[PDB]
Amino acid sequence: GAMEGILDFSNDLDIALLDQVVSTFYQGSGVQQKQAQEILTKFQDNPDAWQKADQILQFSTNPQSKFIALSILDKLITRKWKLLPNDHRIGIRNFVVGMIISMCQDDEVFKTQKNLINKSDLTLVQILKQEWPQNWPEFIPELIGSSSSSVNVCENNMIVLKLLSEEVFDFSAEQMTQAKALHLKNSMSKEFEQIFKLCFQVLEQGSSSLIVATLESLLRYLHWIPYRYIYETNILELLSTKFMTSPDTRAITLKCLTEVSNLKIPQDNDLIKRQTVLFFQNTLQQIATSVMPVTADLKATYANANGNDQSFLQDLAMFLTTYLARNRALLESDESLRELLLNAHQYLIQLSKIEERELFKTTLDYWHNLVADLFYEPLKKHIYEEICSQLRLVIIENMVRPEEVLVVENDEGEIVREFVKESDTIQLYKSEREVLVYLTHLNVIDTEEIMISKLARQIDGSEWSWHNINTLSWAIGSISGTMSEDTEKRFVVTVIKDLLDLCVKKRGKDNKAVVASDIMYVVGQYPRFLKAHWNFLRTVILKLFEFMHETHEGVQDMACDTFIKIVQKCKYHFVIQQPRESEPFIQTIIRDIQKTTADLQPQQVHTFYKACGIIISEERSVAERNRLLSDLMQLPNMAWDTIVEQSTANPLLLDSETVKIIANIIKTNVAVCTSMGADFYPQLGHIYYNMLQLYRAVSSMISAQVAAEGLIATKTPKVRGLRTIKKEILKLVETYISKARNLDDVVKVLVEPLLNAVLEDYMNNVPDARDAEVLNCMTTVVEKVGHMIPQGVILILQSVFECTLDMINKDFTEYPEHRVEFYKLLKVINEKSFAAFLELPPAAFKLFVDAICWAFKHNNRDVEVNGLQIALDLVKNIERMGNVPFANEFHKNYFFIFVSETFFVLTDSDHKSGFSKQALLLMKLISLVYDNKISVPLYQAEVPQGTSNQVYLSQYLANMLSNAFPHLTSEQIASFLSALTKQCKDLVVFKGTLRDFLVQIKEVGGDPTDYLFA
Amino acid sequence: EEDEEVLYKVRAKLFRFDKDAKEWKERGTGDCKFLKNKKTNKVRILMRRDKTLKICANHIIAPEYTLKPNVGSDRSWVYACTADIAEGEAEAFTFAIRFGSKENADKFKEEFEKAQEINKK
Amino acid sequence: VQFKLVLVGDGGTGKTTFVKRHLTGEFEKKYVATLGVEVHPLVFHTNRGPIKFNVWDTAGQEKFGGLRDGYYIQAQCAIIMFDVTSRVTYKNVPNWHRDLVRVCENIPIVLCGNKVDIKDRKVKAKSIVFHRKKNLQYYDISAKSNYNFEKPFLWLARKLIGDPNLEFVAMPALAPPEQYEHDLEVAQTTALPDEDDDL
Ligand SMILES: *[C@H](CC(=O)O)C[C@@H](O)/C=C/C(C)=C\[C@H](C)C/C(C)=C/C=C/[C@@H](O)[C@H]1C[C@@H](O)[C@H](C)[C@H](/C=C/C)O1
Ligand SMILES: Nc1nc2c(ncn2[C@@H]2O[C@H](COP(=O)(O)OP(=O)(O)NP(=O)(O)O)[C@@H](O)[C@H]2O)c(=O)[nH]1
Ligand SMILES: [Cl-]
Ligand SMILES: [Cl-]
Ligand SMILES: [Cl-]
Ligand SMILES: [Mg+2]
Repeated sequence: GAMEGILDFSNDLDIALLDQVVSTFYQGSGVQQKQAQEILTKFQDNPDAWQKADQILQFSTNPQSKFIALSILDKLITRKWKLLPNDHRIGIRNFVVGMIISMCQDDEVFKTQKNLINKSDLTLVQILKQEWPQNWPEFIPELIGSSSSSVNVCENNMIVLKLLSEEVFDFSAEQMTQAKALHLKNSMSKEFEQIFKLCFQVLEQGSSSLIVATLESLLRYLHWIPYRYIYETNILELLSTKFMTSPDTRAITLKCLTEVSNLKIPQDNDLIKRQTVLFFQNTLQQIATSVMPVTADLKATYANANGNDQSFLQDLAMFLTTYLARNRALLESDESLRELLLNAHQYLIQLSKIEERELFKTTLDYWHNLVADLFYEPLKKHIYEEICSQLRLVIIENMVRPEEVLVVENDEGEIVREFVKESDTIQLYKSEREVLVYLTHLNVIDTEEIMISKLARQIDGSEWSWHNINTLSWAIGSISGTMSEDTEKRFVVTVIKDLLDLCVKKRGKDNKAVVASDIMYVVGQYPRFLKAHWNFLRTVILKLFEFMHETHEGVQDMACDTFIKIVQKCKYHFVIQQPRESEPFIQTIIRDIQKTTADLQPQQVHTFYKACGIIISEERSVAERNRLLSDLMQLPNMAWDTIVEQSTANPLLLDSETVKIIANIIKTNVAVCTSMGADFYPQLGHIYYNMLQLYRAVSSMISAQVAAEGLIATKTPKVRGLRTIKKEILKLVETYISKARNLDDVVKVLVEPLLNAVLEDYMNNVPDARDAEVLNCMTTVVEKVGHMIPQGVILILQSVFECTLDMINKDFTEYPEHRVEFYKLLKVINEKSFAAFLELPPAAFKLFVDAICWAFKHNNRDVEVNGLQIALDLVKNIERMGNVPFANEFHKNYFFIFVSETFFVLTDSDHKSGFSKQALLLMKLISLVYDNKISVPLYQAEVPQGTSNQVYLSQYLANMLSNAFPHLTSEQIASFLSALTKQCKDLVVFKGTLRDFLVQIKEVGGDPTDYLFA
Repeated sequence: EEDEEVLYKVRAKLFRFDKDAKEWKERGTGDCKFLKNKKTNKVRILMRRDKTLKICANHIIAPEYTLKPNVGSDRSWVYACTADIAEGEAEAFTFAIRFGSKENADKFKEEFEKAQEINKK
Repeated sequence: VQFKLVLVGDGGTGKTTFVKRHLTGEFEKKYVATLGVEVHPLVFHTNRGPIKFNVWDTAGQEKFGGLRDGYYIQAQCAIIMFDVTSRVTYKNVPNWHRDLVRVCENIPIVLCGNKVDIKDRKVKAKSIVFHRKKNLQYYDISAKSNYNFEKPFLWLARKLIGDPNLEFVAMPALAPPEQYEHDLEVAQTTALPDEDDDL
């Protein structure tokens, strides 16, 4: 349409049309906005568009047009500046400087076009990065001089200086070579005495917008300037008094003072210590007199969210915590400073009552810092006894729901099972617990008194609420371990007496759910107590078993989790025969397992079985242990036996009910194997032969289904159910082998039938019917017994290598699980059974190299990392062979493939996560040649005979980089390679040099001497 | 919806079929309710997304609709809707709705068909 | 009435997927890189009336960045996205924030760590602190599971409207009105995604 005209550079730029295109983009909507956007992007990206910048700045009536002109220049300056003729450089500097001057001198423009002026300032800073000070030595003196001629210019100069400081000190590490960053930091340092002089004078002579700008610049300077500028001038007095009083300057001053608190400062100097105290004292006095007293309800103020109150309270928290964590010792010894110390901490107590999760994390971090110090440092805790007492209350009343507590209140006021895990409060709980534990140690009497009296006011009804019983119960559970066994005993007895009263008194499914969840949490948290009180432990377990029949699904599920949580810690007491019992409790449990688990979902049944395995593995006498295992597996083994008959006579297609039964039997075996590990063997051996036969039968069913119905069959509930059987069988075998202690039996009894059953079936199924779990099972097999089964490993590779590679080598996304397991398998084979790869035919070994490099190119961390590790391990494997024909041929065929492929992912800007491991690999490869560890010539008389591999390597690399990055000079390439090769024994320096190259390839005219940095 | 009786409620995930791409796309997860209008006796499906409470289904349970299985699921139904107004102006869709269990899916079908008889009255 | 929202962050962090979820309810599994920016209106109903966000969903890949900071001009709020399974994306957060606040000097901004549904988390909860000194709100989120998905919009709405007790509300639902064979058969025989999901 009309808009596309600005794209025709053969005609003059119609600035009016440009302004229309820009307005359509920013102010328009729909297709017109979308079209306008594409046009502007094309315009912006035109490599001559920068030539139009002057005209747009001069003639445009649209500030966004001028912003875009400046972005166009920014791109030119940052990437192509040194490609320009010298007069274009001078011209661009002149019109940017001139535009800025012009916009500042017009008060109306200065007031109303802040975005455009900020953009101009940033663009000027990009020119400084290129030209200053070497080709602009008077920039700073002239800036300083110009500051006196105008309040507008002066203010804007502070913006420019802020941006320069940021670009040099805060954001240079990724954007500049080490050498260039040093040059610019040194240059700013050398002229800072006069920058500061101007800053301090403006601050002394108090225009508010100018003051704020000056203070914004100071905030940046504080990141790097020497402390004497802050301590040897009167600036601390100004910041902590004058600038705290006006709200416009208070916000930035407070952030400056926070950074002041982080300055590097002499530790042995009383005068400086006095100054550090004084600014804090001044600041706190200003808060109390001009903002709010220490009694103020900051919770309420924050919740009101007037003006900038929330950010101010956040910044106050940051200031107080930062200062006190560093300096509170300055205030602890001198009686005259005690009031300040405690008032500061009282503000923190008030801040900690604010409802704002992230802010709470910040203050809690501080409390952790404090209490951890009080726990150790002699004679300190008494100072803070009243602060700590208030803190106990705060933490107890704001305990987040533990991960174990599975019930929550819905929007209708019903107590229901959570839909999902509250994953984002996991860390919060740990932090709260950590602080509360320290606080308990610091005063166990106070903590107990607080909890026992709060609990008493739940029971008598005075303070009863779900919220209140919950936070309290969670708190009580969280402090397990802090009391002496003896004190804990009385405490737990008192707490449980009260909670049991509450359970009798508070009826209805909602109340019962809340109280049950809280008691289960508490009892599960005190195994030491349970272990010492068998009668009580037995009663808890029987109650949990009752809850396994609850119609409340949240309570029921929590009962199963609590059962296993208790068993994990107390299992010994279930395996012995307790005084006054006729049998070990494990016998009682197993005898009644059908009744106890009748109302549970299958996965909860499996958890129950898993808990039983934990107990049984406590029995170290093999005869007795195997007997217990046999008893435990009675129900699934009896169901199994009857299914093995119904398969033995048939094989035909299992109905869905039978498929589910089979899956659940195997899942039960998995669950028990998980807790028993090596002890599980007799049970595995009991089902093993028939289980692998069943694997084959189900495999034929799946194949037959795909043949009759198509690939779509794999989506059906029937086929998915059949594959679940296969996956769980694989999981069972993997689980056992991962924990096996008798590796001889693994090899002699388990491995041959497994491979026979799984490998050909994987190989000969269509891609969509292949289970990635086969690969996962084989990884554990190779990991645990690979050294003992060299022919087995070969068979695994033959069966899965080429066909799996073909599934995953068309794109980066299809078959994501196969992809990830594939590379884990190759990794362990390369690590444990390298001989397997030596045996491959050359064509297959080439696919292996290809597969590794393909891994490199993934952005998927689960693939990329393994690819790089395999490459590194492979190189080590080859090197370990010494001067033999396989190694010589390996290097001849593949050394340069690995070098170039590694260089490619290092330099393409799409694989930044792998930088460290790529650098490692490159360094290994370069060091192989540098150390003459490659015996044969890497070249063919393509170069003079007798030419060292070192010499050829440089030549190859220089040529490679010359062609891949033609914008680099030959000297840039030569200098880079000289540095890189010299540095191949020093990874930290080597990586620095790589990082410098990555900067230089993004621009023109990078300085080759940068690679001499040291 | 105070002029309406809640005949049936169930947690569900609703999908709509994009014909042009050959794929099902989620439209919302939340409570699917069957609401009977107290003045007109007509029964609609009304479903809202969790948290945002935005309407992801709003249509009469037409007597002519038929619940069909999806090849991949034993806990889902697919059907054609000629007039859904969740997003504004009435529009035709092929919907699929999946539940936590087969039992839930089978209850939904039963209730769906009851509602259809009511709409015939 | 309406507010310009800019959405920024590394390529692949889930910006577009997050917006789409809010727009249509769908979860887009494929990664199609955004080219420059895509603008979408997005309306929420609140106890304080409707609030419309004009969402400028920007490209995170440098090679597709288009106008870059030019997109930020006159934004009234922002979301900065990273991926908790990718540490480089959190490392780049200060860079995005820098570019954003240079243009938008005083706007409410939410920081979101996406993809918390993935088991192998790499950016540890404890590590996420950049927001504190910058006064950004922070939320763990998942566009895939919908974990906290509404939180950034609710917070921004509260800041923009100036009411901290603002809530999303259900709006009354109007009474609805009173080759088919082939199209249905195709839908019946295309499997539903994620059949292993709870719902
Ligand atoms: C609701 C009321 C009820 O009694 O059922 C309780 C219900 O919400 C959940 C209870 C749970 C999960 C565990 C209980 C703690 C199990 C029980 C009832 C234990 C009872 C133990 C008593 O023998 C107990 C009474 C107290 O004097 C203390 C705790 C002594 C302990 C002596 C060492 O024994
Ligand atoms: N597991 C998981 N994947 C997600 C989530 N959100 C998005 N993704 C996936 O991440 C990939 C990238 O998503 P996309 O929204 O395109 O990312 P983007 O930040 O917009 N990229 P760009 O800046 O290049 O336009 C997609 O495959 C998408 O399905 C999530 O919460 N969990
Ligand atoms: Cl502008
Ligand atoms: Cl024990
Ligand atoms: Cl040169
Ligand atoms: Mg995108």
